[PDB]
Amino acid sequence: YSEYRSSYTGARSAPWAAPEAAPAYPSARSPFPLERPRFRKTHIEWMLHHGHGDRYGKYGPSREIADFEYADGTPSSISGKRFALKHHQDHLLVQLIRSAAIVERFEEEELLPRIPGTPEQRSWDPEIPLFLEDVDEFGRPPRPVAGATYDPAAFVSDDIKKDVRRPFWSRRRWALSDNFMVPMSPKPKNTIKDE
Amino acid sequence: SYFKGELFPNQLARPLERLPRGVSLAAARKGQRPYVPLGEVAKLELQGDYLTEGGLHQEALEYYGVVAKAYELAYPKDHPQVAGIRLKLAGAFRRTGRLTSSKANCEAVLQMLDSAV
Amino acid sequence: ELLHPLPVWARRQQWLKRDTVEMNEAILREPYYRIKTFAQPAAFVSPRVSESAAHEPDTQQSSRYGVDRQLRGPRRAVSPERLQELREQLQFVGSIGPKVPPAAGAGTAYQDEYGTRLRPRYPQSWDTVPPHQPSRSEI
Amino acid sequence: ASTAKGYMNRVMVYAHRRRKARYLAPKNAHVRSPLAHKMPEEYGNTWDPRSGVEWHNRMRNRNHYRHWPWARWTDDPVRFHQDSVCHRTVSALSTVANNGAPEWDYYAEVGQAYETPSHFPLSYTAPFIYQYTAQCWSREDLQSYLERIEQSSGLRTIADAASRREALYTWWHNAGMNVIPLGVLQHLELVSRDIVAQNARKSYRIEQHERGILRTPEMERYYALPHLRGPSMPVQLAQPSGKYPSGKFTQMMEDVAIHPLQKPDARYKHNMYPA
Amino acid sequence: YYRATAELDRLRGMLRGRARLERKVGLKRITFLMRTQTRYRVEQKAHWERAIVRKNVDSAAHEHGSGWQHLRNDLARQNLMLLPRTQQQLAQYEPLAFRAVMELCASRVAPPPPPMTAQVPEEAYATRPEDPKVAHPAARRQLEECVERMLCTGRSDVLQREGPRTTQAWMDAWKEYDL
Amino acid sequence: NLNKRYGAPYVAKGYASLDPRCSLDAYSSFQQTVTSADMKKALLSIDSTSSGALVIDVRSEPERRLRPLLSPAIVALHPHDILSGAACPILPSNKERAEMFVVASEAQRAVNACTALRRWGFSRVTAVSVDAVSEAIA
Amino acid sequence: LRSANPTIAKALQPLIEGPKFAVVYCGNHQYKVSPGDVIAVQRLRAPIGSQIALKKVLMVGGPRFTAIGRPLLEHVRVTADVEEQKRMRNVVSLFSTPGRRRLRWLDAQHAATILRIREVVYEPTVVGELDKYDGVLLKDFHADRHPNPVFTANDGYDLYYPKDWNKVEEASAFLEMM
Amino acid sequence: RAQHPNAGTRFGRVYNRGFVRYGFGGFGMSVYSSKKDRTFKVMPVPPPPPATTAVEQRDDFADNRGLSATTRTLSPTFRMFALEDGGVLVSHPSHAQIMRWNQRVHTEEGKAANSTVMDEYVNSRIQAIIADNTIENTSLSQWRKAHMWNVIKSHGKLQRRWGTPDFVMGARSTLYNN
Amino acid sequence: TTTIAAGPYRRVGNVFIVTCIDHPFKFSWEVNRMLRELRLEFMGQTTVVPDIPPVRKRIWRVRHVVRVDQLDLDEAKALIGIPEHISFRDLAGQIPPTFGRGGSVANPHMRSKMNFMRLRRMRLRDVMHRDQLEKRLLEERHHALQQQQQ
Amino acid sequence: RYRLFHPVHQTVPFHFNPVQSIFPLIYENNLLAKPRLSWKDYEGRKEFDADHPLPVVGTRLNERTTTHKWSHWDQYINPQITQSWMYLTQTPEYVGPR
RNA sequence: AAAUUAUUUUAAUUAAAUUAAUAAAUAAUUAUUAAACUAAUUUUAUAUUAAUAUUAUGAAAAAUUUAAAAAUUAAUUUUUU
Repeated sequence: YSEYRSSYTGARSAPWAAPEAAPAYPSARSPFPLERPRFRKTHIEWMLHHGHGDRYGKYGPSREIADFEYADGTPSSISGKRFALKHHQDHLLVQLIRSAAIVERFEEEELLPRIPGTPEQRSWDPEIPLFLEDVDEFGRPPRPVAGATYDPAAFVSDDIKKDVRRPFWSRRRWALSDNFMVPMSPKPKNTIKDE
Repeated sequence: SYFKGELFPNQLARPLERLPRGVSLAAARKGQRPYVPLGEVAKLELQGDYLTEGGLHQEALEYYGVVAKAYELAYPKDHPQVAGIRLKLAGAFRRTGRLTSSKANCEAVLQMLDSAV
Repeated sequence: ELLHPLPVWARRQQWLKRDTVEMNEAILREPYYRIKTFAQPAAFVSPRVSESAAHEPDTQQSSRYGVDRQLRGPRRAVSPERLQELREQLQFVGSIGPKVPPAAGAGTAYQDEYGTRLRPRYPQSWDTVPPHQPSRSEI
Repeated sequence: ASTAKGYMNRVMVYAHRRRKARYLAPKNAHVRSPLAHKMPEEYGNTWDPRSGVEWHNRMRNRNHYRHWPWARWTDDPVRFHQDSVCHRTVSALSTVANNGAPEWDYYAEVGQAYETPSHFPLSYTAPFIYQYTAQCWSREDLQSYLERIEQSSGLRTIADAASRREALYTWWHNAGMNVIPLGVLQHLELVSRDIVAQNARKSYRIEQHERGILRTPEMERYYALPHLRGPSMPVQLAQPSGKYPSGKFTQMMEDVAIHPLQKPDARYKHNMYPA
Repeated sequence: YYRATAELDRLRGMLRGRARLERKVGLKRITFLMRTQTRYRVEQKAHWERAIVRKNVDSAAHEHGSGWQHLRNDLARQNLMLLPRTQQQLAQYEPLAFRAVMELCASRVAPPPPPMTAQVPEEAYATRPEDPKVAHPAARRQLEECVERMLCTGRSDVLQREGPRTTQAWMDAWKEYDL
Repeated sequence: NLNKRYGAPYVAKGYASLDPRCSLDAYSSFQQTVTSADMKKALLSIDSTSSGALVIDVRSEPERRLRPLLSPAIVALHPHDILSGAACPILPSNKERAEMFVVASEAQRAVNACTALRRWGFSRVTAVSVDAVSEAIA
Repeated sequence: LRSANPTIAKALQPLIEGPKFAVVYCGNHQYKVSPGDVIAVQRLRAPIGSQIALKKVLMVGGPRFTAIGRPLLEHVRVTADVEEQKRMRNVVSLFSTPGRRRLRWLDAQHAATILRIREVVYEPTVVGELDKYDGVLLKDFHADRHPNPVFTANDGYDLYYPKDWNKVEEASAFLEMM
Repeated sequence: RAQHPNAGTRFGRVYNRGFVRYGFGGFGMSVYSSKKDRTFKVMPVPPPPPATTAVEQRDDFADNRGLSATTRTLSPTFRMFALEDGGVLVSHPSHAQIMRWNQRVHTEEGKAANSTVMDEYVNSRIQAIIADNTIENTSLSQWRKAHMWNVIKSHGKLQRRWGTPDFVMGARSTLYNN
Repeated sequence: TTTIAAGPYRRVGNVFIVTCIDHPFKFSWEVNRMLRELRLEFMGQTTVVPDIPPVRKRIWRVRHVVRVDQLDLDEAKALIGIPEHISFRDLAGQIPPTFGRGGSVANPHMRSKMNFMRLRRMRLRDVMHRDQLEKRLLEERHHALQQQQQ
Repeated sequence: RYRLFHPVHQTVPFHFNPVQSIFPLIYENNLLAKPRLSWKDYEGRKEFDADHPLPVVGTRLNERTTTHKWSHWDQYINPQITQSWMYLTQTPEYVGPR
């Protein structure tokens, strides 16, 4: 008979919500945490989301379940490629267990630094705050009573301004607007390092 | 990434060692299908081995019981495989001292092996 | 040669790139560890600060609710003293060294019953695949 | 994809050379470049470029630089790997005396972060002195030596044991000399002349950080703005705008809005008959 | 250099005029027309051939008001896992069953949940006072969850009872071998 | 042609969401005071049968040996385990209702550690008294 | 078939009987399988003339029903019989680049076993009626009533809506279950 | 000439299609630009039905709604049930119950004024499907018109070529190409 | 509950799951070197590296190539069903050290003489077995002979 | 789109390989380690039941072999088989002419 | 200069310097045969060598640098079974 396991232990989480209650649909917005582009899960993020790999027949219930079985029930045999999958599965666990048997060691000898980020990285990114302790970051503390605030927003104006046409429909405003740099005609990409 | 197993002559389908035709067990020893989900018990009978190999013998006894029940339903009398599980089952009692049934369940695999062909 | 312009879809799917890297280096500046308490839940919600656009809340039809089912749930090893109450029960079956057999009730060891080289006759099948060639694990 | 018969026979559609081991370093050999023979972090060292063939022959263990660092670590020309603490002593009871002598500074050349301010008691330089004198005295033994010093002598603080090295020894000679092995003392003197040193280098490092020198934890200079004490945008210091201040109202070029009742300056068109 | 002539020498029988008569022009033709097939076939036939199958299911999803743009993504939503080569067999030879897949995706039915990773049976957190005769609470936990699933698969003779079969005695089928 | 696909909180974003303002307010709390009653209220938070230590001391490990304050089981955190964010897994849930405190050797580190907290979304902490919590032995 | 509602199994039973096609998944390929239908699957290490049940089954449809098994269907039996265990037509890859002097006549015989199915049965278990357009299991099921009654999508508010011949835009879904 | 392996493409140089485009750098080889891609691009989506639900039927990237909004016609007949495995059992009206329905809609389509000489033709082909399943599709016609000839060459061994031993059947079975 | 939680504080590391999203053959010889030290060459390969410091640089240099994911260790002890009490420095203390592709010795020869002797200590394991049968029979044949004269 | 944002935590799904695979008794606390060490160690196909013998469908490693000539060991054991001078093949180190 | 005869294989790569009444010679590369596990880390990852064989002087797209160049030149990562 056919079989559907989906996991080593079976016991699928109930697929149906309730005898009549709301059905609890899954999150269908792609986890790209900016919120502005608002993407959708694209088949492959909806195949990963269901516990395959990025392809149909990788890691999934389409690869664990037997190809067939003798109709009386006597199961298949260990395909020479199957065993090499079980070794590949175990090679991920051991890749995880070892790679935590090292960490569970480092925290034991305090070897994990308290400052997050390697020395070269921390020089590269200015969001990891400097890890000075007994000084202030920007030199002297605000000795002056602050009540001392600069708001970028007052003076720093980033406005996408429409480059206004020189109004030809009115005569005088066409003549003032005549910014005497229309002699941009000297823009030939001329030889900038020779003559 | 997954590397498919290599082919190599150490992977042949060797034949299971059959005692020759014109010979039965006791001739030397006294000289001295229905659908049964065997895919589900093969995984179970294995989980018994890991328990009798680890040292939870009593807990592996209760698994081999189940396998000794599904095996005698699928295979007919006298079958070899039904003689294989009531053999390890007999080796499961002896860890837990129940030698009254261990030897008895193990003396019956002989009377289940000799009567074969 | 670079003649006609990069198609727009490519530039857009390359703005997703720098916003992938801008999401890696957010991971590569996390603290190397997390000071945690035994008594408290494992991760009651306790994620990183990844609540910028939080998703999959539904507790089912959510990818993570095989894991945070157990994290948010009450932690059983609730104290370092409770740990030894739990860590003193596990054995190591195969590790190198000596042991004390009668520590159990009445168990009689296995490796000193079928010898060291012989393995139980595992039923080889598709679903059940036992370790093959056991005489290669002796280094 | 396009996998074709074997590990390293992947995509096989791009025209790169598979089986080429991109991870391995280039054999720069004779070519002259700063990028020669250097692990990528050492690229900034353009004052010792490692080009040339002999650097190819000796980074790799080529012809006769076959064991290249002809004197690597694990040889000492001086003391030949035997600890210089005399065990041949007059009285066997006093053989344990010489244990714990300083073979070099042990404290300054390493540069540990002794966070002990120079006014702590002596009993708080024991965790440092120990890490160089285990195999000589149990840690809890030092706290019997580094307390009898505080009790018996007139010295209490790390700053004292750095300013009274003469007054301390003379105490030890005439009062100690039976329990406290002078190994501790010259160790105690080697840390107290460091904890005092570093606090001078820290207290200075904090006192420039106000004067505006601003160097990072790894001590590289980082330039950063001072804290505000007054108005952010300058008012009596503002540079003139820089574009000819013909206002929007002297030549009403654009951006000017006026009520229609209050239209100005039509002295010949429609202000001659004002309303 | 070996031109596999005796592998082509008898196959010029299906080339055209000049190639069949002469040999050094017959081979040269086929050992090229063969050399381009097995190059067309590896790198080019699929991404053409698998576009007829996509153009089929699309215009067969198109009949039902949906596109391939929407069907290809509304299948993987429902974890449905039908390769396009199959949807093309259903688009043609089983139209109703295909539209069933169509009307399923358009429906607002909750797609199946992702599979739960393995869980920790809570008996691991109790310390069995080791008595020889009583099983560990985590084994008789695993067993019951493996026997209830063996009675789950296929109509069999195994303690054949209506619906759910007999278990609390199936777990203790070792005593039936006991004396 | 960004800011059409992404928002304005793109390119015009000072991704330095760390400390444009909090550091100032850190030096504000530094100014006012902390004293007995300011610990006595915390004493009631120790009097609360629910024992989660209120104040924390960011002081070097040799310092605390000299004046041990660990008596009420208060938390001893290295000032980087705070700065780096390794301490958030032990920090109150009510970011707007909780006010722990921060003891430190010299009051520059305290405010320099409490600003790290207010960078982690915390609202009230008056951020120092090395000597009061000893005069308020509890 | 089985069900929890005694009135479902009365209306749904007459649907399952009849010849059923199943969409098996054998050797990483999918097939549409009828009972007396013959498929050529990639070689399964099985003897010739021995019965075989195919485990992975993504779909089973008959003349009137079709069980769209999400990822896989359980309780369905698609058993088969191995007839031939052979190398199908051999397609030669002639590999040689025009630069080097070297040929490689790689004959890729494709070992493929050729199954003839016998038994395609289906033992489902229906929980309850499910309303397509807002997925919630319904309490009661009535053979005659359509759970999702449907309505003409021509509001009249637009001029450039394509009005097909006025026979198809005015149509009903004939009630079949009774 | 410096003939050294590793100095260029190992043996000569070849221009396979994975090179003529995606050359070193991916921007393509100077000459041999590439063939134009003459595949069959899928067509763009139809418009969804008007809303008239107020359930936010307009929202595209939402969790509830599958992308496709296809509430077409005698979809209410496709009333689906929830299985046990998590599957679905879609009960639809059989291929005969539809063509027999289609006849009814069509026979009352052209009869209002005058059933054309083609309208009489269609109802015949429709009434020919219920009775005989007179199939009209290429996929079977393309198959049957050939499969017969291919199998009759077998029953009557019209080979003319009996040797064909998978070396001579090597070119063939690949000079054909499906 | 408005209180810094009070209790004996355990610290838990992190475990990065790294994948490869850009092809390696476009990048340098150093960037390929980092990917090699993360057990990553082909696109789509995936490994589970720890969050120890010198890994943090390797991953950093190749941030534009990989797609990382971090797991606190408790969020790993549940990704694989693991009892909370069992640490990982006892789980690994059970797997043999000769897992698939045991070592990474300095060149494919030293690899091929690390696998050779591994296939020798198998030969010797049966040969130290076959004489240990003889050395016990020989020490008995001596005692049977010795005690024969008494 | 091809820049997929997902938890790469998804691409190595542990739904089928949890530690109850490699450590089969861990909920039993005895913590036994029964892994599959390498694709190399694969012993081979083995009949789960004797009644369903694995078929003989040969491969390019069986159906394409040659008759066993007698090696210098098979002629050292049983000199009853060196029956003609075509059995006195050269030293094994001499592979053949250039 | 033109050629140099035997398919289905089973470990990778380039280099660019001393000199030349201007290329049979040298490095470096490649090759044939062979080698030994020196702190540095994860429980990561590593083609390093010896011995011989060797009729070679010029590196796409970039990044720049000489030059009326009007490309050559330096450059250095590519370089498809």
